[PDB]
Amino acid sequence: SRKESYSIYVYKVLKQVHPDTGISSKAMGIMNSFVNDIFERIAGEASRLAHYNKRSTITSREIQTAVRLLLPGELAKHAVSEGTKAVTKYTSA
Amino acid sequence: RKESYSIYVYKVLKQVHPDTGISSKAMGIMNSFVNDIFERIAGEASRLAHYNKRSTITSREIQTAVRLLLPGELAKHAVSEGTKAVTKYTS
Amino acid sequence: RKVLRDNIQGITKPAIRRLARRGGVKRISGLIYEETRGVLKVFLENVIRDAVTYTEHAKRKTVTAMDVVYALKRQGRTLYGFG
Amino acid sequence: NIQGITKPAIRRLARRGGVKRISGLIYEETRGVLKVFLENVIRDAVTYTEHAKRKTVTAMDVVYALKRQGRTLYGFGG
Amino acid sequence: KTRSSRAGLQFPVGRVHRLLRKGNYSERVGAGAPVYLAAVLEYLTAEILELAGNAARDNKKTRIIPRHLQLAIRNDEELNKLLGRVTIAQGGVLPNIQAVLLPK
Amino acid sequence: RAKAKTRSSRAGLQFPVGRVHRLLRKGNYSERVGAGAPVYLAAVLEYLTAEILELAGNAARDNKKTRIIPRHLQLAIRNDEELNKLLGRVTIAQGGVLPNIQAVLLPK
Amino acid sequence: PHRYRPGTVALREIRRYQKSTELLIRKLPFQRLVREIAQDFKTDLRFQSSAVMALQEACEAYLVGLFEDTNLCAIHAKRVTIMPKDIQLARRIRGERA
Amino acid sequence: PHRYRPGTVALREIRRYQKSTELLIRKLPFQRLVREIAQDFKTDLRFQSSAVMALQEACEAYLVGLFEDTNLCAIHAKRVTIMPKDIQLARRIRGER
DNA sequence: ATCAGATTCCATTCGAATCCATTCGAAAATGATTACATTCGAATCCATTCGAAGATTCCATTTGAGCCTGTTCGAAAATTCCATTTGAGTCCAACCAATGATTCCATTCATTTCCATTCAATGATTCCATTCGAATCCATTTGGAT
DNA sequence: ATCCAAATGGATTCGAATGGAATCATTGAATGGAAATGAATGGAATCATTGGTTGGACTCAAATGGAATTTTCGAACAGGCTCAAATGGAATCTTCGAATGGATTCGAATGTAATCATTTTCGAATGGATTCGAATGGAATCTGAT
Repeated sequence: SRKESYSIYVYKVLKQVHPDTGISSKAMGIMNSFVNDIFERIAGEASRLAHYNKRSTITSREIQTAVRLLLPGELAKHAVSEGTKAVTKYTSA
Repeated sequence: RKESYSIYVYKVLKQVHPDTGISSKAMGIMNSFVNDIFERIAGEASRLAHYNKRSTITSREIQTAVRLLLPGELAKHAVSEGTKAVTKYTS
Repeated sequence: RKVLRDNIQGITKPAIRRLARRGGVKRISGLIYEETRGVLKVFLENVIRDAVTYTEHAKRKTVTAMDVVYALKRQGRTLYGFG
Repeated sequence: NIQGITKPAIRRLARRGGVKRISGLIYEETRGVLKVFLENVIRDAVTYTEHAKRKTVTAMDVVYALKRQGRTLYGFGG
Repeated sequence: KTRSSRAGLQFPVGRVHRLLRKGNYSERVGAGAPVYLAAVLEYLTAEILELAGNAARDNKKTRIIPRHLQLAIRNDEELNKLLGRVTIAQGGVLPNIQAVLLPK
Repeated sequence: RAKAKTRSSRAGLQFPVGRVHRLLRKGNYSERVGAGAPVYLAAVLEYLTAEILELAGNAARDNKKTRIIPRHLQLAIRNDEELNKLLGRVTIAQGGVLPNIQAVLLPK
Repeated sequence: PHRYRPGTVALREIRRYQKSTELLIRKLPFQRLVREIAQDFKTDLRFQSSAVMALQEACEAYLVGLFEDTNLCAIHAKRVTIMPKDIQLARRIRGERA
Repeated sequence: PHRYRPGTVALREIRRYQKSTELLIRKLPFQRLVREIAQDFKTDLRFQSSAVMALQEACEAYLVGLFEDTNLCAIHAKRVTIMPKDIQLARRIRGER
């Protein structure tokens, strides 16, 4: 009887920003809802994107246009950053 | 190349109403309507299958979709003709 | 069981009063308390129907919190924490 | 060009909406809100055009934009 | 030989079956679903077209123009709910004037 | 044979790139998934997670408490303008509201 | 003797509740109201405790936000008091009515 | 010199425009406004004629519904006249601001 | 209320013109037909899990009294903003020419999909340790009356 | 400007439920060697879009004149705040009863994967049309005034 969660990753990122601070189980729950909600918005918009342009594959280009569409303003810009960072760093080795 | 619902909007138009023909921009509106509703139904259907971990969309999902999307009496007439059309198909 | 009757009266005048406070209302007219119960009832119906519809499609007799979650997300009220 | 949206055109737009009397400060306030709206559409629309690697905004781009915003428009092909 | 005639519909069951496959909705599409859907589409189309044609010659015009579609949609309460968040091009609004604003 | 490590490390992420790729595959979003998409996405999710967790940790240490509870999360979202837009239509369980009192209702 | 004039424990508890997250509607009454609304829609139903709690959070959030919009309608009409007329204007602009 | 008073041929033009579907905003001024707003996003852009038309349909439609909600706000305050304050209450309740 | 004069619909024909509907040779799908791959209708068996109830404590809910103040009614003053003329201009609108830009192929390399086969990352369980949800109590307000 | 009484924080305190690590499984990344796709890469025609130019026509910006609606201002009717007593029934605890979920299997009936060979829908012009836009003649309603 075992299910998935984002708790450990939310947790790690918690110890990067605030190493002194904890997270309550209901607060962690709200965070899981957050990851899953945003995952769905991003992926749905990417899927619409590929479909409107008649392509069969979601690529980092789709995820990015998605992010530009969903996310407001400065949040969007900083997200495009950490993203394209992670992707180039991945493509090298 | 490539597709429209116009021929079907027309057939259905004069089967219900022998009165009238259809103008191009009104035909556009009817097309955008068919397409929109198609998308709503099928999306709700896919979510339904997913929530329940089933890998295939069946008439059952389209039905629960319609009950969710369509209001009230419109919904019940839609569920009706849906099950009718399906049953006559099995013959 | 027992017969359920007139439970919209379990939403009291005080509870409606607190709900008006946290919402930043100084003074509440007398005709509000029933009107509140009007709209609440509508709201709670439209969710519960959808919730129960999910529960029926799953072919279950027990309404899960996820059925309420899908229900609200359908309504355009997305709720966090019960996933 | 925001002043190309005239005092008469705003009035007619208030008429079809069934308004009796207009404040003087409305036409500019009107002109404000339109602008925000008209921006938010085009940005999204323009985003669609740039993903397509096209330099011409297709009416389908505007349709997708409006559908994203939650103002769904019928008759232009989607 | 059609699936649409075998279901007694004008709407194209076959096309709906394709769209269900090519729309990324699920890996499989049951044989009954495109029929039920094409059905609900034909009905919704039909109810709309009926109210639209009546609206059309209540102004005594031999054609349904988007104006007629808007009158039909916005007068029928349940369709008005279904389409509340849609805008119909060339639609106009319904003639309505709040009372407080009427003469005398 | 060669010893693996994660794709999450090759992009330097705490978020699970592999998992995100799996869900992209099993969610019927597209028939195929480029290898760069789960990376970019796990980046956006880890970034947004991170921004939220900072603003919440601040509301938590302004209220003199060492643990993040949903109240803080609600404070974080509703004060930051862009998060407030991103989550406009979201409701946080146990969230509370922001303290606000219209000017007109204040003693004269 | 005492106590405070009209308006004072109004502002005092607005501050009191705005500072908390507690559910303002009493739990067990709300539970019945759910079981009644649900049963008279469909019968022989069961509810996960969590599922009711979810419904109550959603309902209270919905209602509080609506009271906000209402209070702004009163203040727009120059009053300090929320009237049914306000609630119906709030929900009409909200797209819940005409 | 027998001619009209305050407001009633206002009502008269109300029912006639409400009865038509005509685009009320002058078209090419609107087009210029679309092109300038767009270039500030990206330059060297062209517009399908249908796309400008679509944006005009959307723009006037939006404005119509907002003037409806505005007028309901004005009447709600016991006044008969739409004020900036009404447009703002309409758009704050609508969740646009 | 009628009188008793301008406008303004508001309809009943009128003549053109901008389109719908019909007919017409091809892409582009749809339908069949074996032949797989698999999804999940059928079916016991285990266990969360809810459902109901019973009990006592006291937390709020209810009900009614007095009264302060905001809602509304009214009347007056102030002004913003309706209506129309005149006159000036910028919107239609018609092809009309040229050229960027989409868009359909058609190769080749690069990428993404499979499908088993092990190797870590992960996801319940106990198993302890520690924020903090309840209490009291002083001090700092903070109101409302002299 | 000042005294009273709660009330407002918020400092300090002690049970405890709610964390946050450690330990075993095991589900699932990750690897890696072929098997399909897909995305440009140049490569070319046809489009739609811009672009001016140059006539007429509404359509638009000001300016005046006063008719009403908005704000103001003040009374007055009164609805909702604020208070305290009366006990109800919510909250809380703990317990069991068995209906219903929900993991594990084991199978026909269903949907998929090709792959052809018919059938269809799209296209794109061409021959009836339905409506746009004038023209008045009369209600139709609006209006200053008997």
